[PDB]
Amino acid sequence: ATLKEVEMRLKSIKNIEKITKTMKIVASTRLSKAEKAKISAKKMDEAEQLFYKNAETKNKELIVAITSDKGLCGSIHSQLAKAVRRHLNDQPNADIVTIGDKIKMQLLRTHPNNIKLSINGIGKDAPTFQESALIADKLLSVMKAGTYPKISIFYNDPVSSLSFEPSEKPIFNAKTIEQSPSFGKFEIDTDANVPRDLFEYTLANQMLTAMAQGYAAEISARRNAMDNASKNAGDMINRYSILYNRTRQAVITNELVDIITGASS
Amino acid sequence: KLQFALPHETLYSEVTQVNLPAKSGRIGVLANHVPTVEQLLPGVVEVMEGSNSKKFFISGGFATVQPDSQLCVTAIEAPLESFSENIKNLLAEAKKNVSSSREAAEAAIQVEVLENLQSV
Amino acid sequence: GDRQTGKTAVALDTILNQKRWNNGSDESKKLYCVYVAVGQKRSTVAQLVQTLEQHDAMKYSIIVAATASEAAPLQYLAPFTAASIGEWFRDNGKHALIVYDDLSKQAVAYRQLSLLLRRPPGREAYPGDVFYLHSRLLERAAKLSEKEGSGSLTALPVIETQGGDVSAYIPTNVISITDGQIFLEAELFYKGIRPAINVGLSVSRVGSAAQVKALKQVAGSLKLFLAQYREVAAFAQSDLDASTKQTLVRGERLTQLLKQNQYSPLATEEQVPLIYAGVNGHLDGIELSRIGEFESSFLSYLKSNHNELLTEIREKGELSKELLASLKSATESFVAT
Amino acid sequence: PTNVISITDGQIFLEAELFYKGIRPAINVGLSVSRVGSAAQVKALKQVAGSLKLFLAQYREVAAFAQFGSDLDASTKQTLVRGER
Amino acid sequence: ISYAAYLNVAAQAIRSTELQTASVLNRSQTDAFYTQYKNASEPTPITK
Amino acid sequence: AEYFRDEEGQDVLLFIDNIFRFTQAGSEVSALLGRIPSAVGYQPTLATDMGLLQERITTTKKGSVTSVQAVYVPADDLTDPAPATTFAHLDATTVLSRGISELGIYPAVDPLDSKSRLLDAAVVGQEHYDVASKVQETLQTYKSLQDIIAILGMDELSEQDKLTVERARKIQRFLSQPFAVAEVFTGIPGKLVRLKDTVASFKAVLEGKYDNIPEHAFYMVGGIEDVVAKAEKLAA
Repeated sequence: ATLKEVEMRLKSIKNIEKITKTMKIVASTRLSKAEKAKISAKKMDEAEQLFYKNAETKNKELIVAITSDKGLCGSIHSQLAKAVRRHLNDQPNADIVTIGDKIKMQLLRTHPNNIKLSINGIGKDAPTFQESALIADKLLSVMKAGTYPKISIFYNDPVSSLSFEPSEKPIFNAKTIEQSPSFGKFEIDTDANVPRDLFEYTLANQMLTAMAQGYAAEISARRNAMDNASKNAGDMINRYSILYNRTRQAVITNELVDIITGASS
Repeated sequence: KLQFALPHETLYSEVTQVNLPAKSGRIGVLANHVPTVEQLLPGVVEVMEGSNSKKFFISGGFATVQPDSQLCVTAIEAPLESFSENIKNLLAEAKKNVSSSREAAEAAIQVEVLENLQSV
Repeated sequence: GDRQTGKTAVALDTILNQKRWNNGSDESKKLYCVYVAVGQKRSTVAQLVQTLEQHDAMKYSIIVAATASEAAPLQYLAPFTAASIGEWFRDNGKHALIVYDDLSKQAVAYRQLSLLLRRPPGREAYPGDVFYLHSRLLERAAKLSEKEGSGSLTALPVIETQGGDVSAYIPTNVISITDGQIFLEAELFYKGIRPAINVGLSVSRVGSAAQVKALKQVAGSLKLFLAQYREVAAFAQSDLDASTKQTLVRGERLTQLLKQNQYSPLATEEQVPLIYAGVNGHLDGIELSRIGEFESSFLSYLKSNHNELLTEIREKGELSKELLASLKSATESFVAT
Repeated sequence: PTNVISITDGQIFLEAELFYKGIRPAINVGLSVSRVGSAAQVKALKQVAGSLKLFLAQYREVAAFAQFGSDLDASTKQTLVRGER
Repeated sequence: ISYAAYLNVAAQAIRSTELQTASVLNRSQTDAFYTQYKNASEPTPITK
Repeated sequence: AEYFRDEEGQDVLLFIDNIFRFTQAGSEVSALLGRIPSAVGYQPTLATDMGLLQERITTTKKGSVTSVQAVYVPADDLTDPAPATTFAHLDATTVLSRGISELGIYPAVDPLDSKSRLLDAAVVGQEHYDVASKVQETLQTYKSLQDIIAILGMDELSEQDKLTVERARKIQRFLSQPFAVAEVFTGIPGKLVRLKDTVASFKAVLEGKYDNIPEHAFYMVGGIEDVVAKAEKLAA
């Protein structure tokens, strides 16, 4: 009918409103853990950055990007894709590590002469040292990344708990350390091959942080999207409700006419 | 001062004296120290903030006096429960299994960890 | 409220509590109840009668009966007939309570009548003068002036909402006519919260004017708390603000407190201490499962410790700072056990 | 239609949307009933189509989730994959 | 081998006690996989 | 039935089928009588006609008669005045639902859509009542959680919630009683389970004593003895 077809579509809209509401609340819960990890991680990262900066942080190229297996992370997947897309015009033949399925789909579209490594099982898990270490271990051998001048990693810097800004930063090669000369304002002889150790160490130390920053933005986006959805569904609820009410009146009238006619005869 | 950090936590990130197990042997840092990079090895670490000293089991990291005399120590996870015999039993079995079974790095770790554990 | 949610059960509870007041000497406190069983099958009313007899309520109760079989003229004139019985009491200056249950079945009888006289059936095929019919009845419920010997015929009409639609023509009309509504919520009933009252969709316009002062003091707070609890209902979907989480705990304990097992009224002198405890957040700490154990125990604990206080509270009907002080202390003592 | 539904010993609802979806004939199999059911069904065909209903019923639930278009439970994707076929 | 893989393996080996924090147990147990790709074309994915 | 109840004095078990057909019939001859049919074409005398039938069926001092009356609810709309009017007059309602039928459960009743007047706590016995409150919650938990399990995913829910779901799935298929008269509609024989036996067996399930027994080992089998036997049967 009108009455029933309105109502079933309206019911669909109601159920969707509810699911997106529910998801949004659960998202706030998840967001807290993500952010908490990110604080401690970021504190650690800054200390590493002190070395690279004070050393002079003077460094194809590599691109690493991160967006979870999980979707309904708002437009993280495609906003990060957009800031990537710009730099796939700056290097259409960049060697891509895609951390999680959602970014993988978008980047795969942007240039499929790039994709060499991708990492599954990312999204579900919150950032963890084990993962960072394993990704790092495969990365050096497989991608020869340090060989390519400049490494850059893309992540989403979690600007506010209502926003996400896609961001990139440069991971530093063994080269960065090598020809930066205020590396000499740190002292080691040859008793440690500090480039060969530290590069490997900072591959993870930066990456884990990047993932933490990303994860907080990801969950923040999920919350944002799911909130706005509840609103959009609400608007549609109201529109079909008014129609329902009018339709109800019409049914009453049509029945009433039948009765009137009957009484008349 | 000392900044001793973890990804998920922070341990000290005005620590007076730190005794550190380094790829430079063992290094001790007090206040202004010579401006160094030494890789922090898998370690049993003593950190003293004042004279009070606390002893840590750490799954290694990096140690760095900055040229602004800030000892950035970064490590990635681990106590004294960890020392407690149960680890030794498990590790003895696991070390043996690894002996029979990249394998070089693994086996080196089983032994290294056995040493690292003994250090606690 | 919704059909067969024991609408009659909610009503019957009021009647039972009127036994306590009935025993009481003042004849305003003697509300001589009239239950008007409309369209209700004789077996059902027999059970009603039997239950009333079990609770020895048949001696202030009057049951005007127009059963399912009873003819549509009888049904039509049944509330009017009932009202006249009430007039003797009202005229005698006494107070009484007439419960018309359910005017929805009265409506159907009028529909049958109108159609049989071939008068056109009004909106929703329920006769056009149904508004007029119901209104004629419903303004006989009135508290007369003191020159008319301060008396009354309190009324509590019961309307059956077929799908819960208060939008339905007979509900909308009746809502307009009356001065307050209590709208029981089917979900709450299903979730075993009996009373199943939908707090938002219940209003009384007279309201707190006709509220015991003691109970007013200790349950102004309750209204506000529940308001927050409603908003924080959806917060039950978790990491929550500490304030929100506290509200959720306080609110849940309150919801359980306002459960009252069907067919067991409570005394006002025992309503007021319990709500005070909740207001002071004493009950918040007590585990949800142990709320029930707490309640009965607390009442006995109060009864043993200070039925001097309870009787004083009952008879004063007000809660003085000294009584509320003692109550906070008493609650603390009980809370310890 | 109400009157006839009562009278009849089956209802064979068709669905227009599904006609467009390309089931042609499109039988609205959820509302398609044989009130007294089966006793005039080929014995072989009784055996084979035994869980056709169960799969489809699961498919209906699964389809609702699938049209929320989120990442799916693996069990649901067994259903989904079979269901499509 | 990666220095941090060496450190990682050490963290895992130290758990051979396990009487410690939950965040560690999660930080050392991952069921995650990884998908090799080439130029689009997919060399087979394998558990991380 | 009255002759049996009264004159033969015996108790009876009346059965009527389908009383919506009685409604339709009455609607038609109302119209024909010129008594203009009321709402949704249903006679204005529907209520009083129902009343005469229904009041006639009762427990007198002459006898006792238990009517089981089938009703067809047009297009499953019970807000329609004719089913709704009947809904009031009947003592012990049950609603048979298609979904549950499709799940294969025989009977097809949606038990969260079934309400019998006898359900009062002491009346059905405190243990029975308490068990029944728990069953209702357990099944209700599965239904409420069904949306969460569906979109958010099964496993994201609490372990406690998941155990309640697992019990509910076992209970759900412990509702499945293969029927003797569905030795032609399923081939599988009936189960006649005593009241006490049912209370006990359902109580056990709730206690989680048979959460080591598969969901499908409750499916289309009787009581606890049968449930165990089919657990063994599947195991074998």
